[PDB]
Amino acid sequence: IRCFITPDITSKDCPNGHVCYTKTWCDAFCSIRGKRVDLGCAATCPTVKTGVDIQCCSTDNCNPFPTRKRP
Amino acid sequence: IRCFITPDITSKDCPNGHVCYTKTWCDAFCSIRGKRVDLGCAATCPTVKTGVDIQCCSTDNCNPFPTRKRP
Repeated sequence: IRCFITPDITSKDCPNGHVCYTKTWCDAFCSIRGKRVDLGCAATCPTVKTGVDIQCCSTDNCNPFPTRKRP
Repeated sequence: IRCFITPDITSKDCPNGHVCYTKTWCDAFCSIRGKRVDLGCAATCPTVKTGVDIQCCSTDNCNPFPTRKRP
């Protein structure tokens, strides 16, 4: 599967993963900027720590930057 | 944790779950309406079938209707 991977901006091939993921969380700047976001690919929908939020898909290239940083 | 649960519109208490989840997928009407969405609470971030997309959080009430139906 091909997912967008942070920090790169072009879609990467990931032969061993099955989902595309977006992870968003807030810093002191949440309101003025938006959520911080980390884009990747995984074998499985990854585990969240309290306060971080995750989005998982399994369509090629389905993890582009969210806008607000979740939506 | 308290999550929004479909079809109800008021936040429900879920003593045994740890995440709030949003699941979205498309039907023939995707473009004119938006994604179909199912809201719930879980012990863990649930497993996706190809083409369905999932969002998981662990803050009280963090799973309200998405708008577009993912964003």
